[PDB]
Amino acid sequence: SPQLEELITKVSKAHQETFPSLCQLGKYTTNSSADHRVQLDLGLWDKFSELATKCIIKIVEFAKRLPGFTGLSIADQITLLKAACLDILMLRICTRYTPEQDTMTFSDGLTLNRTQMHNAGFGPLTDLVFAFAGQLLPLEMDDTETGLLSAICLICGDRMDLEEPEKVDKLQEPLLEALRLYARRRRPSQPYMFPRMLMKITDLRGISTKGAERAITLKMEIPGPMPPLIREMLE
Ligand SMILES: CCCCCCCCCCCCO[C@H]1O[C@H](CO)[C@@H](O[C@H]2O[C@H](CO)[C@@H](O)[C@H](O)[C@H]2O)[C@H](O)[C@H]1O
Ligand SMILES: CC1(C)CCC(C)(C)c2cc(C(=O)/C=C/c3ccc(C(=O)O)cc3)ccc21
Repeated sequence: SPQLEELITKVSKAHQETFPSLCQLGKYTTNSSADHRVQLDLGLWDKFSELATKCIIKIVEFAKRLPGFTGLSIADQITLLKAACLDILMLRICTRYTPEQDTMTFSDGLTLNRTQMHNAGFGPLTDLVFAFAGQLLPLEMDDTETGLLSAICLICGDRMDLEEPEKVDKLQEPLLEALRLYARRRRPSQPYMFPRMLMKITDLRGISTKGAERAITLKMEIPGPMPPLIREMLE
């Protein structure tokens, strides 16, 4: 129980220090391709892809602050990150959804409307991502819960080509315990919150699978290769 309490705050702090809250950010806008959907606005793609690269690095930084992660083999660390990074990217942007404005906000404050998200590369996946974001709102998750959920998504023993899946399973166990404890303590009158959060991982996997599919078609729309850390994620 003291050890579990420390795990909660280690993960929470790792999340917050690699992922500013919507409240913390100085929002700004762009007038690029703001009012009609097009196949791709390359200026929006360039900026979005640069921001995704930076957030990938931040997810690696987050991962390495999770207790036990750096005790996994370097191969397993890489395997886990490649399997989960798109999921965590999508969860991250969807936690920065402002429903009143139908916008999402990136880590530098860039705030895009739905049409600009489409035009930045989401394309035919845009409305499904926004729907996921919409359906996260009734959970009213806080940063600690988002951080713990992200950690549970990453540290999972089912990933293909893991060398030591039992070791990964044992690292996941206390994260599950921590999220249940935290979530029930915070909102004891809503006991379905923990299982609803866990089921969002499945939903997330669905949309990340579609995101990988979208990456294949986007690759045909852009004039060069995707940034190298994005290619690492997608392989
Ligand atoms: C699954 C997708 C990827 C799979 C594994 C790929 C892992 C690659 C991540 C290692 C990145 C190398 O990390 C090394 O260079 C980074 C970029 O100059 C530095 O990154 C630094 O600058 C960034 C600015 O872009 C900041 O947001 C980081 O917080 C900061 O640490 C790191 O401080 C340094 O340790
Ligand atoms: C694979 C690739 C590049 C192309 C296919 C699509 C458009 C579906 C896609 C979507 C995402 C994503 O949802 C989330 C991106 C993201 C970028 C930056 C921030 C942040 O600044 O905090 C947080 C989140 C990330 C990557 C990609």
